[PDB]
Amino acid sequence: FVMPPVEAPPPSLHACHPPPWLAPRQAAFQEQLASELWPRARPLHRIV
Amino acid sequence: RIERIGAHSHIRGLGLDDALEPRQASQGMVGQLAARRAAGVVLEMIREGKIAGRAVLIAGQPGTGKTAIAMGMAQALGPDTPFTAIAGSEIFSLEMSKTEALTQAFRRSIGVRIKEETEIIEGEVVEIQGKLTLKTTEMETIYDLGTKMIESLTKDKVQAGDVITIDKATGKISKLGRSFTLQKRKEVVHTVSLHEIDVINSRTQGFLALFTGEIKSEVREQINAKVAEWREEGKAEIIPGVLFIDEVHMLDIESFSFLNRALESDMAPVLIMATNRGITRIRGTSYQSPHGIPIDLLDRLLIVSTTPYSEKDTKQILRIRCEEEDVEMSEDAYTVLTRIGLETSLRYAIQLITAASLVCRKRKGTEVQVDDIKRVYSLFLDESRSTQYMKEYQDA
Amino acid sequence: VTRIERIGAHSHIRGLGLDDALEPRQASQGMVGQLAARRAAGVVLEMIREGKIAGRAVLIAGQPGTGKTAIAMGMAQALGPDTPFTAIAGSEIFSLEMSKTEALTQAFRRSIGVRIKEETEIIEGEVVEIQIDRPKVGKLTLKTTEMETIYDLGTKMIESLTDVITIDKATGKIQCPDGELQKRKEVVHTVSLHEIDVINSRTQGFLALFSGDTGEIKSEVREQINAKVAEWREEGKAEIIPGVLFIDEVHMLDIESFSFLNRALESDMAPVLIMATNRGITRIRGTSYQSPHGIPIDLLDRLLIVSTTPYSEKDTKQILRIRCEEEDVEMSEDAYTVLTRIGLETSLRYAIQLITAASLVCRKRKGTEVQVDDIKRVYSLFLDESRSTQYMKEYQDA
Amino acid sequence: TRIERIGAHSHIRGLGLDDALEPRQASQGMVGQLAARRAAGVVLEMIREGKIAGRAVLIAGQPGTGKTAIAMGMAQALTPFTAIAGSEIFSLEMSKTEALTQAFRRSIGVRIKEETEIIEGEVVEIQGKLTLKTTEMETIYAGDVITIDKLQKRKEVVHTVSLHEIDVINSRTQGFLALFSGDTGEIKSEVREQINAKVAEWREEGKAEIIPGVLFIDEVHMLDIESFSFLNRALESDMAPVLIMATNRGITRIRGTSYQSPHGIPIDLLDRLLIVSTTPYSEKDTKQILRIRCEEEDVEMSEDAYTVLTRIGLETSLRYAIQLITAASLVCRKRKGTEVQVDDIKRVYSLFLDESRSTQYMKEYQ
Amino acid sequence: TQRIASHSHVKGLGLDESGLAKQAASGLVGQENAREACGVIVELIKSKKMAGRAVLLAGPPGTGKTALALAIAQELGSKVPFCPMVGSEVYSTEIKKTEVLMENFRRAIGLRIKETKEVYEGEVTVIIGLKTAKGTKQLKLDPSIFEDVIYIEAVKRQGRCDTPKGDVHKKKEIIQDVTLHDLDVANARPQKTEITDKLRGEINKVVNKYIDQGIAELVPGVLFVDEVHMLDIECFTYLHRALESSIAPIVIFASNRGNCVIRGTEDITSPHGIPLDLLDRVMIIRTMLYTPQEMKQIIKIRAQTEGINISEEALNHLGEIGTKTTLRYSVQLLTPANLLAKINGKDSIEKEHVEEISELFYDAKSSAKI
Amino acid sequence: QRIASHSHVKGLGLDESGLAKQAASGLVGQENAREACGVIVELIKSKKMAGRAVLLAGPPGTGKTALALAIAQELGSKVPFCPMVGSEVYSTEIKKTEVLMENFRRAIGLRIKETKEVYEGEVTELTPCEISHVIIGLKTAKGTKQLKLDPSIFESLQKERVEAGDVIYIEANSGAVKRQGRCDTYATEFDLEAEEYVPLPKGDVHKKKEIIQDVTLHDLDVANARPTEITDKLRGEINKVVNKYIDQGIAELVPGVLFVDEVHMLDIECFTYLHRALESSIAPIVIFASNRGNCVIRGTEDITSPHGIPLDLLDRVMIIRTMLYTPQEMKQIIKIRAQTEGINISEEALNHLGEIGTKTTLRYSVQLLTPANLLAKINGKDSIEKEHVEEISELFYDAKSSAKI
Amino acid sequence: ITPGICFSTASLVLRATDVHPLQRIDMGRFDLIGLEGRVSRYEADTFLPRHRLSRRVL
Repeated sequence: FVMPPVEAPPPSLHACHPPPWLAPRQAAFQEQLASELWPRARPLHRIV
Repeated sequence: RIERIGAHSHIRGLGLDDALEPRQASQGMVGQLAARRAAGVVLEMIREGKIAGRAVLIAGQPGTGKTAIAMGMAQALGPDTPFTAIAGSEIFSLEMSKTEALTQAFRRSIGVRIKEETEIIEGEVVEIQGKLTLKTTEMETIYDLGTKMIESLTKDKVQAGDVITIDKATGKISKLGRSFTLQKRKEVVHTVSLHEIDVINSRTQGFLALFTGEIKSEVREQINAKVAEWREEGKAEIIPGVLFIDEVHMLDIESFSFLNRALESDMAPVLIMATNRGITRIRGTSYQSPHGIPIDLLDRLLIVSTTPYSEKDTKQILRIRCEEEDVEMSEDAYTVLTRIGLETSLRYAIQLITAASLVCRKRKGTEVQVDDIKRVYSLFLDESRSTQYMKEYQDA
Repeated sequence: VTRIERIGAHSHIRGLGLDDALEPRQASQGMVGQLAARRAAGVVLEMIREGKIAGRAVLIAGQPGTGKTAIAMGMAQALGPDTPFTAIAGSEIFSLEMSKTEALTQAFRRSIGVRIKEETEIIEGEVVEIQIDRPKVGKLTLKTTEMETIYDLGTKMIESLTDVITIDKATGKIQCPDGELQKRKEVVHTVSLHEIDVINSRTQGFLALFSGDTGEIKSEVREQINAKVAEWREEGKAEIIPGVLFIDEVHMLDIESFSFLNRALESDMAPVLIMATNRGITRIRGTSYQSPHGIPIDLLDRLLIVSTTPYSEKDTKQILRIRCEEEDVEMSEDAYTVLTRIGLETSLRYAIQLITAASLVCRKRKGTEVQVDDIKRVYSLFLDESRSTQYMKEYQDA
Repeated sequence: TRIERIGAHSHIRGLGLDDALEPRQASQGMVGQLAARRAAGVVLEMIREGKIAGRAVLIAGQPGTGKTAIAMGMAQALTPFTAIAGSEIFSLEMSKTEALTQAFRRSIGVRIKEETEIIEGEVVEIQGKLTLKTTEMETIYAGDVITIDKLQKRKEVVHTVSLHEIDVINSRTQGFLALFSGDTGEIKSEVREQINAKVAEWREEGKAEIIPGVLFIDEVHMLDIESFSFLNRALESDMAPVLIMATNRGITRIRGTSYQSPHGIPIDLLDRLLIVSTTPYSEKDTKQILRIRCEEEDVEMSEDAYTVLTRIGLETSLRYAIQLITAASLVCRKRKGTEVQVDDIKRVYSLFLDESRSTQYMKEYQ
Repeated sequence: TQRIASHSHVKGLGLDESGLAKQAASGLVGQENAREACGVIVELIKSKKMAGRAVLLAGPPGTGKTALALAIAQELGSKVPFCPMVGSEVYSTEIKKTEVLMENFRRAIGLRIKETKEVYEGEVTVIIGLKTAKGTKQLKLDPSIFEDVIYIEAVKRQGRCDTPKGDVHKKKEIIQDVTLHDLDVANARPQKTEITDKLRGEINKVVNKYIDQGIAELVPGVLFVDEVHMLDIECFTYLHRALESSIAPIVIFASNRGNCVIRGTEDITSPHGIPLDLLDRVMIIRTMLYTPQEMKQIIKIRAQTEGINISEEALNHLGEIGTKTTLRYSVQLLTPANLLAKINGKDSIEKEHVEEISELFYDAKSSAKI
Repeated sequence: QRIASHSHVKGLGLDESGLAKQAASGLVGQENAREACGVIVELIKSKKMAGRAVLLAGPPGTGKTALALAIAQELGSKVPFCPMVGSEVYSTEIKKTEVLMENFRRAIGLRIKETKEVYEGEVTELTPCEISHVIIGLKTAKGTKQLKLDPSIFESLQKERVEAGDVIYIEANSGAVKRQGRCDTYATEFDLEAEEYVPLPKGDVHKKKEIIQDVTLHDLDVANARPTEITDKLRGEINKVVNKYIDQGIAELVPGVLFVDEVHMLDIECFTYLHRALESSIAPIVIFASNRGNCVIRGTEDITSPHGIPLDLLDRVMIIRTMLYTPQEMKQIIKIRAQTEGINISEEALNHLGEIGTKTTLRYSVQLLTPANLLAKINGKDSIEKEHVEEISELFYDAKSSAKI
Repeated sequence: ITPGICFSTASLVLRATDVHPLQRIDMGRFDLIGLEGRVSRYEADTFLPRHRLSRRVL
């Protein structure tokens, strides 16, 4: 019964960061979004 | 239940009285007055629940029973109390460090008893397609189900008439339901081990709590803080446990320096150190030291020496081995067996008894012949005979 | 009140004192003393700031405690902005995950910098709750204190909208001075040769800010990247700037890093690196052969050794006066004489450790002047290396 | 200009013996070494028959007898051959036991006879009913290619597959681990028991057969004692390919320990090696193999130059005299002549030197 | 009451207001020079102006330098962070050797952060209407969150059962203390080796942006480093650059043995296991030698502290057996003598009880004689 | 031009007769070693001998790295030249045998000039009207065309944003690289479309481009292993497909040349793989360099061997002697740096700098040549005088004066 | 606490190097397949549309 065991998390959490672009970028900038949209059904139903 | 009795499973507990006096014919342990006296002192100190974290070493000649006294303390320690026996060679790992394994050994032997309350209703179930009717000894009551109870009954192949337990968290229990083909408080005090530090660090709990450096930085601190908070709000206490360290002289001085400062904490359980030889150099340095241990760790611990065995104590141990392994001996074989066991080790005499019983049951006889055990002893050799009879210069 | 950059040991200086005729002074920019080391530092700094040659090693050495690290700290403070300075040690390349050769060429990658001049357009303005929805451009009106603008929105900009919102030429980003929004900007940006990691593997930020990568892909990072940075060279585009690498504790480094430094300086993209050495005759690691300087002849022929002289009585009191000028609590003249005698008989860092405790005893006194008895009690309570040697005659442990 | 054109001592095709297994004096192979080539032919006939297992043959002699040429001749006259060095099994991700095991198990080959039924071709329907864009047949029961496994053909395929089925059973897919070495120490019961049972069932059903291999391990003068303890069981196992050890040094201290033993081996591997010693080349044998090696790159020599070349190759190493004709052919090409002279080979000997020339001139020690 | 605490007899340092070190004060009776030396060190920590200084401790094994560091840590309290570390903890297999001493200076320094946040206490209805005891308000909800109170920072369900008063939007000021290595681990691990350009470059700039104006508050820490005489010379090389930095907090070193051989060179000897370049950069503190009167006093104070009242003859026996062989043996003779008195029924401990316990248990010198 | 440490190397100066000039491309000295390296560069350019090894035997401080660079510059850019430091072998995650074998595969390379037509995309020809048949036009600055493409390319088209104003680069193997926002998209003078604003792509439809390209086999192994190589299945497949490519008449193999420094500082297992793998018939030529003389081989602790090379490795290797010089040409070599530097020097300062060069070593004078010109630029002198060099000889010390103090 | 670090800026020279028109490949080597004997059938299926398209044009 995992109720008491998992206590409070560490109080600091960051996120990811996309680095800025001030030039020509429409290629990988639109296939990286597609390759992030490929795993939206695959981590579904993980029972956790 | 079929488990063979080993060399240390021949005793059941330790000889203890009201005044804590060591006996001779008590529970299979014979002799060794002062070491068992100190073992009874530290065993009462453990079982009292007062302090923990004193380093006790057991020294003496090879073959005086430095290992069997630890098993006698562990059997007489009592149920629901952890006991862990680790050598020096187990923590020599290439995947993890030595200090992390020693902290695992320290935090493994601290048990936490947590109390919980539930409700369990036992009775005959009559299902109506739906609702249920519990026919019990007290009352016969019809209950109306909600939403999740019907779902929990339909996910499982539930047969009517069996015992169905309704808890507060709605957890079904199917125990002895296929053998033929209000109840207010059940206080359950469950014992857990403190191996949940990586459960704080990592996320998985199935593969993690069974078989991994786990964020030392501030992982143990939050666990110790919540343990201190539980210790107050009397929801969770804490019992210690015994950690036996076997043959500590084969360990590096870095783990010694780590144990010199890891023992001063409040989370340090009782540990029983084993040391066999005397003047032995430290693996890692170039200077010699007594007991394979430097002055820093020697100042921390205490030493108890083992008295060597006598003749009548050896005869009584051989009588216990006679009465234990179901081996009927002759009266003229005790003197010959004592004469063999005096010049050799005791475990070689145990192996001699076992092989003589094998040959006697091959003969299918009841009494052990003196010529039979003489032939069995002449079949094998000794360690001094392995030194002596290899004088042919077989190799280089 | 409390900041990160506090007053440390080598943080009291604020640059390096140099002139046009390369004439050192007695007290310039915090650094006091070492005239030949000052001239050598000025020559190597002018040679680096010229930027003609590449792949030269200049070693400095001497007695431990003569302020040799502070010379490089003053060079790094007076180096100037937009210039990469990489200060590594002899123990940083030792790792059980990556190799020491990969770590040393990673430090070489950190050394050389690239200055890139670009021109962008940054739009600034306050947003006033606009864009009536889907039936999906809507409108956008920005307000200033001079003139407002009224117009419509775009198509793909609706995701960022789901307070000054500064949007660049790209997809997007997160009192105010006025002006036209089509502000055009030049961004002289400095790159520490991060062009390798952005295409070497995916998710370049998690490999660029913190490590975790393996050895970089051979035959892809040393010839192709060099050919392409030559393609960006001499065409009106960006030009590389060789940075300053500073290496510590060379005399206890392995012979394999010595053999790699024997041939790394002969390459084209090789920055001018300087190194420090404290000990004298020390046996090299890896072998059991003794050698002077801790460095074999094959690397000493590829560098120049600049020796440093110890301090005198006149320079030590000037260092004490400029550290009292850096600090707050002053002293008595007899206490300055006693502290000068201590700094002459013992090391200078021992006097630095005594003067802070004397200032704290003066703060206990709640005064503005350290007396003689205060620093006498501090010297009596605090021991020294040469003082505690005679107290080790008890033979406590071995 | 294709990939292998000439290298070290490998120019002869096959190995050269007779019906009575006696080498000639002018034939394919090398000149001389009657007992060595005879024992090589005997053990190669033992490999061709394949009666027993655990045949370890050690070859020894002076440095310069050409053990590599004998190994290449036995390889070309041979079935999966494998020639490994003494440092290929020494890895970091794998241990010194798993890598030598994978080197042992790779030489074993399996011939598989598989008969399948295939109905392939182009579509002419959709939506279920099957016909073709045929040449031949019809009767249902656009443009894409569909193959169905049970026109109709019973195809018989012969596969020559190594024991890397152990690679594909433990793996999830067959694409990743089939191109590099692989994982760490796996389940050894899965390697032994299931593989032996399924190959025994394939032998009982008559589907596949097995053939052994040859492993040539050169330069065994340096080897840790872990491999010497592993070869106690490796030679006494149930199945093992044949091993040809090549040791050059006579007396060498084993790394990690301190012992004095011949060939760097303990007593356990001492009586397990069929030891063949060699004989250094004579005058006529060296002159004849130089006459053979003159036909490599189509280089002709004068009459008075063979004696000078053999006189240099007798005192110095033989491979130096092999390299002398290559270093002199370019000077003869720049001379624009179809025949070398004495001054050419003397100039080449003055330019390039050997260990015996550089022994005296290194007395500076600066 | 948690009886397990080893070195326990400490309330603080016992230093008076006039600078004099009182002997019979705060349990730790003795070591006047160490307390007068650490009275300047605690002011150096409290002033938070100068940092990056090393204090080396020296003396015989068993002078109570761990109790002195614990007294400093209890004088500083829970506000100033205290990070203990031994010399064997920096060694690992998958973690490199130059990673623990790098992260100690980040786990030592702390930062106080005060953030104002909101809580939506809506009950039941992507458009989710949050019903309260005041009214209902609709909010545009993200497509990420699909499956009582929620977590609105940048989704706790239920909370009640009737088939939770308060306003729709709220605010609260959370005041926490975060170490810089926790910031580094959170940077490395989103919702281990730290790369230098992030750990030194960007994190210091964003912490300056938080201090930059009012918000946070920077608090330095105290790094206690024991077992320095058996530390590798590469860790000494990194420590030489660690002391030559302005962002490093105060580090107190502890040495045990008198002279050693430095691990890494294995040929040269050195006093206290430290080379001259590092021993020049430390502040030498020397402990004193124990007297039997102060020995009997500290044994009496420890016994009166823990649980035990001892008569004069057994105190004399403890003082003699501590003068002969080992002080810690006289420490360890307290609890089995109390257990023997509880078995025999005596409320106190006489000379015969400690005599029988000293007859049972052995010493270190007595084991060396055997 | 950012001149490096040594930039004297532009050739080796070999004539047709086979003689060695006294002064050619700043490489004065060693005419015997000049002929000995002319023989091996003729062996490289002849493309018939593979599996050889060259050792350059000499004292430390002669300049054999410049001789190897002269070999590489006489070969040029056709023959791949990849030098290897001896400290590039001791890796942590990859074994040393695999590192040496991957260097041997970096040596061998090919060249198979080919072709490739470009398509470049029109603006808007999203016509999925059949899916097997897609009509896509093209509107370039030269004009407009049309093409029919099989369904795929279109399956790559719907994956990326195909809107009004995009670029569609189509390769020969259905490799599509696409952009967004081109030509003109300024309809109502509205806000950002957040795209790339590019001018008109000037150029026609149908070009026929030909590129000569050198491809190394290690890049091929990296590109084929991923979506430690097996020496029974992978490299044999590479050998078979390269054999098929050169029998069909596509690629052309070139020999491999390597140059290894600090050979004696390697492990003995690297040695027993080295002189076993150079015995192969496909082994490239590797010029080895031994730095110091008689020492102990790493891993032996008792075996004494010259040049730190064992007896099995020292055999079957050509040896070229490189001895010391005469001092009367040292002032010539400094002059070779002077024309490299661009600032002319005087006559007496050359004499003093040659005296400092013949005092201890030439490299000390070569390194002190730069601060002499630096102080000449600071003080304002157009040439280097004797005072600056006699001051910099006393200001900067060598290793001998540092060991003296 | 979930603090926010500002994004590290970059330049336009970084990514736009590893790329260009075309001409950097050879063939599809890592594509497992059988077709043991059907090789001549794919040969015939390549030779026939040459004649088919030549009859369609002419």
